[PDB]
Amino acid sequence: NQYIVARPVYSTNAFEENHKKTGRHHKTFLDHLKVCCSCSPQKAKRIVLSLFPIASWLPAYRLKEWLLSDIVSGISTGIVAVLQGLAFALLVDIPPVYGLYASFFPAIIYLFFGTSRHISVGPFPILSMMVGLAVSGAVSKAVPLLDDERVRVAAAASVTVLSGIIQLAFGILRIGFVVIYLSESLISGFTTAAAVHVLVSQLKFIFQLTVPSHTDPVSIFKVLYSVFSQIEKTNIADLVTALIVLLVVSIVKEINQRFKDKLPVPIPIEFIMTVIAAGVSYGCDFKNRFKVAVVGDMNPGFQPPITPDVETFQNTVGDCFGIAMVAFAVAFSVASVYSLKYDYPLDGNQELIALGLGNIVCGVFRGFAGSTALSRSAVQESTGGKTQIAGLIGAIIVLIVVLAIGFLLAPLQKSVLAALALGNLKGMLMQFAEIGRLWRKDKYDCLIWIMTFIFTIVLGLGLGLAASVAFQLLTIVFRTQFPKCSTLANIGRTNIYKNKKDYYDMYEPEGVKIFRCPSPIYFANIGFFRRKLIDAVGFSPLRILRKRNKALRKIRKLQKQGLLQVTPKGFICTVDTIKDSDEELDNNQIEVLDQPINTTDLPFHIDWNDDLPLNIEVPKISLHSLILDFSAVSFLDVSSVRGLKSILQEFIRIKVDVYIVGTDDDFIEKLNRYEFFDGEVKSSIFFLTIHDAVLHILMKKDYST
Amino acid sequence: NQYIVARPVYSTNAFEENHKKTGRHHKTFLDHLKVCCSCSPQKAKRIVLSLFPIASWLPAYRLKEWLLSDIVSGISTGIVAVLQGLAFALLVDIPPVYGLYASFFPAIIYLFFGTSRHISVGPFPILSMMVGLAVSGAVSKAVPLDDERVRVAAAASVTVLSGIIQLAFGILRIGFVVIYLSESLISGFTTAAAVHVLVSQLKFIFQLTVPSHTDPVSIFKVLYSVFSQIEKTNIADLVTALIVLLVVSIVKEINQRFKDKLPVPIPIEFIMTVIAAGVSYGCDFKNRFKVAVVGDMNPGFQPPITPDVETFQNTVGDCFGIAMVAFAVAFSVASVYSLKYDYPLDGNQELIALGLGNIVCGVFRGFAGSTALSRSAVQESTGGKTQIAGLIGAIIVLIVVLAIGFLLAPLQKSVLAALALGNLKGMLMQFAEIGRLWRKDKYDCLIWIMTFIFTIVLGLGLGLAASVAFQLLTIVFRTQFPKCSTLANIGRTNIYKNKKDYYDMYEPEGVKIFRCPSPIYFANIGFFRRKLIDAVGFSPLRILRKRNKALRKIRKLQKQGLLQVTPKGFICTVDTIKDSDEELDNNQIEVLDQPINTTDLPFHIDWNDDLPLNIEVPKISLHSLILDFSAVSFLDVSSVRGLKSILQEFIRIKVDVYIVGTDDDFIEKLNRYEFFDGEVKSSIFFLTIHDAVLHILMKKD
Repeated sequence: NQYIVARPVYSTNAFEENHKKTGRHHKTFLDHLKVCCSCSPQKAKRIVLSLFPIASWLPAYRLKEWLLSDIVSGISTGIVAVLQGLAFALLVDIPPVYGLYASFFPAIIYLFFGTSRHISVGPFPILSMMVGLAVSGAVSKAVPLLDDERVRVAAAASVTVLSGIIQLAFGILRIGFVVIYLSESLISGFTTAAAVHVLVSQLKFIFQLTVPSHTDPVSIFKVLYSVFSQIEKTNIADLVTALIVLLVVSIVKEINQRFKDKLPVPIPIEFIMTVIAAGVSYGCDFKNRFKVAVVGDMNPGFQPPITPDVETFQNTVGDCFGIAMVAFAVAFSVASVYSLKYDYPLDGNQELIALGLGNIVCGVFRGFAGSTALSRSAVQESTGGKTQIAGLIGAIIVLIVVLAIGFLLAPLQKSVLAALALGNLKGMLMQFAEIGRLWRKDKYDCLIWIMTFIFTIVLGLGLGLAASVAFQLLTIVFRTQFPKCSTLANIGRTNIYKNKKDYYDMYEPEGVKIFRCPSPIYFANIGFFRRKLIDAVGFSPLRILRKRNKALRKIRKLQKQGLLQVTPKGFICTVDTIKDSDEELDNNQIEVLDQPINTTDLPFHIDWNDDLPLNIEVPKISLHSLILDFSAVSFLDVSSVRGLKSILQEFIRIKVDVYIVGTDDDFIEKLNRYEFFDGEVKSSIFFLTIHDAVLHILMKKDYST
Repeated sequence: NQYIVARPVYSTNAFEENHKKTGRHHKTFLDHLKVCCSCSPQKAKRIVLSLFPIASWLPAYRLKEWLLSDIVSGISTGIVAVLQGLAFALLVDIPPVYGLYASFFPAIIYLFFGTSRHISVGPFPILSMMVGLAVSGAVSKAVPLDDERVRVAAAASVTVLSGIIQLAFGILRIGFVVIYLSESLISGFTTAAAVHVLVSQLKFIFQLTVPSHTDPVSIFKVLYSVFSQIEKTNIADLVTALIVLLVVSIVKEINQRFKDKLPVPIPIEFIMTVIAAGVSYGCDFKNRFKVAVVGDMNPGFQPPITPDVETFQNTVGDCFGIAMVAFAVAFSVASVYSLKYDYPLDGNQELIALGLGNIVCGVFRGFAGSTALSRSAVQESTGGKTQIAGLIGAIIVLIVVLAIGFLLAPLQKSVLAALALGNLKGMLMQFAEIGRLWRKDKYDCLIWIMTFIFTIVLGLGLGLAASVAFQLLTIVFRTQFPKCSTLANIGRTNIYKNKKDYYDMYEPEGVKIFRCPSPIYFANIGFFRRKLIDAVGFSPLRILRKRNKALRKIRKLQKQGLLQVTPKGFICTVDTIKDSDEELDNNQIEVLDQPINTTDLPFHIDWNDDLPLNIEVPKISLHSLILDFSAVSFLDVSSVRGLKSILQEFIRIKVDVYIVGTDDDFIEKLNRYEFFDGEVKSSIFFLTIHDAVLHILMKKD
């Protein structure tokens, strides 16, 4: 092996002159508008196909293969959807038939505009908890037992309509990259805290204890106190049944996960023992014997459309924004997880449009918001659902439940539904090991996890997400707040430059300091970079310039006094001692000290490093070349270019050449936008790499010698 | 000027083996604990000096030179402090006397605990509006002359809580909270607050009874209330306010245009107030035209009041915002002056001093503020060497409170409103920043405009928080969509530049060089993933899946026996097989994504050459990928996992992956993330791009 290079020393300006730069037309906003507003027949066709995916992928569906698997997967996910939807309608404290409506409508709309195929559309526990809290707040704020239920369902429908409108608006405005804002740690923490919330919520149904609806913040602890205060009145039969169902569900889930290939289809434990619980409650009359709580009979058929409440809109637009954001985030996470496995593209904007239409249609017919449940999506995908048509079948099953089947689920205990919810909550609760894992791996991400969990427990599910998101954005500033700035040195008498303190027998060229900041320089870390540069060089450039200026003022005062005329080669002082006091100039004149040095009047060049006459002392500097390795510096802003230009002006004014190395051409173009370059600070300071600058310095000094 | 290098090709691992390292451990927490528990006596002395700066910098006072300047600056600043305190007491809608305590107490405490020397401690319009809004919210939320009493009680409690918060942050040794605010956000917030203060002074120029309005949209409500009563305004008050504003602006322009000519800046504010008071007292303006007057003020300080806990609960967040704004403005001004005069300034002790000042002021029935830019500018312009100027301003305010308060009785409130409007000019002039930042950098212009919109639409306290959140969001915007590029060799040398940028790039066959000029994290890893696949021209995971499917098919044919394995190549007696699709179930699809293992086959199989029995796999020319990670600064767990997935897929499709330009600390951190594995070894890292290219060339040759 041998690395042999023999080429001329290049600066970026010299690089442009030596090699021809191609003429690349720069796209402008008007040019973009030309493409956007072209309205080509092919472009219009592709746009209308994009907005209506079902027409695109309907003939592509394979009847021979996908149909059989889709039929079974749809049936399984439909049964799961019915049971779940009853459970969340319990969580929202509205009759379960509205949970059935929420299971029905969003999926049947999403079929038409659905990019993904393996997700099941409907409510999930976190979203249903947020909807319940939002309607509780709405009924609290609004100003003038069946009437209370009617008011609750009206508020839920209005909240769902508003969330659907927000999702549709974001989808039309082509903003689907909002998913990227939430990091993995934040989602993990929020999901774990929401699982704790849902467990605490289901406790009241497990013990069959009456608990008033508590709004955020600290709602979880309020519910905990309300339940534990009445722990004596706990219905023993409900607790026993819920515990039994939860135990067998957990064990069954463990069996399914352990034997994935051996087991043909996942065992429908939830449905099986929902049937068992309903039968044992109806036959033995648990409602009268042990006074258990049951969902009771539900009115068949969908409700007529309801006009959205404008008042609820004004009161809960804030909750609706969070509901829509969480719904889209969870749906897109699940859809991406399945797409990467099955290799089919997705449009985030189309996902937003589809979910917005689903929520709008659902809320118009009195159903709460719902996007996608990870558990139900897993059931549909593992069962073998190739296409979104399977979801259709699930919705049909929900319809079959709403019309004529609904009377079967009348004698079903609510504690059973709580147990089914806890069975799914177990997987979310298992994520507590992430604290230790991330603590070993990345401190900032573990901090994000812990802070998100604390915020979501202490605050609500809605405010918790916003605080966590704001906090996570802050950790980005935390990472680059204090960059480990290093001073580099040459080793092996070659172009390799490495951290000065790491290796032995490093060679540092005399009068040359190489400084590297491995972080983007913006408002957060410009002051730290300035302080670290001064620490690395060993002297303050501005202080050196000010002392030099004060010394020059003293010499000029000496010449204007006529006591000591300037020698042709130096300063000839007739008096043995200057005996000159400090000037102590006023405030207004202080800025004069900062002005650059001019030696045009002096007939001879004066170097500050050599000794000065008249007992004048200015700190000496051995630095005559400063290289800034800006390879790792990604971007700059105004607060960065201002500070950087001030630092470069201060260094140049004391005759210390500055070379910035490692930057690409787009960086120099952007720096040209900021009006960074001027007469004093030219573009010749931008060199190609560190060794090019070092060789330039050595050649310049060799010519000087 | 010839660049000549002749060294062996170096890999990071071979670099470590070849070159000795220094056993310098960076840090260990036990060492920090030992340092904290050292309790050195010189360390104790330095800590006492840090907590009590006045003892440190008082014997160092230059009585020979600084004394006269401090006296003159203190007097000229104290007069302005009295006027501004009277005006800001009206901004808060409490009696005008309570504004003087703000000028008195915090300056006195900052004398003892203050690091900076040039700033003048006291209220400023931006914080006075915030305190007024806080007390309005507090009196509204609180459950059941008296109105004035409850207003001043709420103001004192809010100030005490803000001082407690500032002191707590100071003890916690966190003073770098200022860096989270940028030049752009502060500019927009200050100009929007100047608009707020102008709208507030409108209600006093016209002398209209406008009720206290809380946020949000607290500025349009005042505009509607004022313009609704536009007929009721007094002509005399309006004309007086306009006259004082005009003369103040003209003299301000004279003072700025002639700085050297004027030895001391003209005290236009004091002269204008003196003339207004004299003309009002002489001509009996209050009885004649029913103009507003300050009136009788009770001499002396009020007895201390115990802070109301209820007010603490009601306005804790607004107190948090008040403290943040006060410290940010104070540190900005103090740093501006310290950089000019070259003296060390401690951020934490600034917080401690301002917190103590706010606490002391709030105990004695007075709202408090950090410092005014206009008053600090006056103090420095006249020339104040040492905080003894602040002390002298404090004594001036004291003698105003005790003896000569009665002089400021027949003063028009519209006059003080015009006085504030005079100083608002500096912040109102900042509207050209929109046009400048539009062409300079559009993200900063967006920060400016969004901060202005938030602060106008919402309150000051909530507007600042929303502006900070959007400020961080713009940081995410900058690196959201990096301009990922592909590089190529130019001039047969080690220089590598954008392929599209120049003419006649030589790109070595089967080598792709990819550069992402941004840190890679959660908001960036997906875009980097998509751009890499776009640049190479083929999806690595899709290639691996197709290869796995084809090779499963040939194993199926082999176990059938139709084709026989031969070292030279695949040999089939019959080539009449019909193509079939396995169509694996959902559970088994993951099997496709497993590292191709051909050890069973007796002959190596290469995917680029044609495959027998009509089996097609997308051929890839690329055989070595270089990732120029010089620009990449940091990675989180979300980006590291994605990067490992991409590298694992590329290695699984039998293409080499190198990562060049990284520092030693980068690899050390990557070791912590458990990124390295028996597959993704540490040998992939190389020093520069050309070392990797030379290694590839030697490997292929």
